[PDB]
Amino acid sequence: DIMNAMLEVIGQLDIRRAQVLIEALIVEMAEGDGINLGVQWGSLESGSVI
Amino acid sequence: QYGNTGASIGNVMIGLEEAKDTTQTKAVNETTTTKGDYTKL
Repeated sequence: DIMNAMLEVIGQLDIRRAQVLIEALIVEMAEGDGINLGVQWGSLESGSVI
Repeated sequence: QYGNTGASIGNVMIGLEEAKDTTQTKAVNETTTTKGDYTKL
């Protein structure tokens, strides 16, 4: 009897395993900008600067 | 003179004097001329 029980357990734990295909998708979009403008001044004879 | 400001008049005037061209004379009649550094200014 115990044999016929454990064969019915083994029968149901022996099943095939499905297999998943995991496909990640990573999207990284960067963008940048900048505008740096300015006027400087100087006189080195008598040192005076902007 | 003030410390609030970016730079103080002392270091600026000292720097301007160090930047001037210095001359060193030895008479008897040698006279040499030399340009000063800007590193303090």
